[PDB]
Amino acid sequence: KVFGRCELAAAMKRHGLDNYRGYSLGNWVCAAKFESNFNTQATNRNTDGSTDYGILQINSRWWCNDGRTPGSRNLCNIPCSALLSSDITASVNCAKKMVSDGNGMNAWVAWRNRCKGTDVQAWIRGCRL
Repeated sequence: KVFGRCELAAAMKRHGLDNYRGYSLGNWVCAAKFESNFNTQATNRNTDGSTDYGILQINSRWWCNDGRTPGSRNLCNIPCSALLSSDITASVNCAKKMVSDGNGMNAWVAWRNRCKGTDVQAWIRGCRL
């Protein structure tokens, strides 16, 4: 499912992401935009053989099991396919663990390079929240 900007913002808020670990909602919407372009079915293979899944592009080496990443840790205890659902609950619950990992949102390369330090408020601008 390809979310619309404001539809995603509202779903993430309902799921408790607004200000989770101090990151405003605009940060999470910006991250999703640049990570998957609001597409829940997005996947990308990395050179180390791992794969990034879903709306927030969560990696198989540490967070989910895809049955094809040797040494994977599966910290969120879910099959990576669950991260591609139209229902973003699993993606959100796993993201809460990642962001709490000590590195904050820097864990997401597109957030660090394209969202960090920018006017993230624009991402929820105009939405009925």
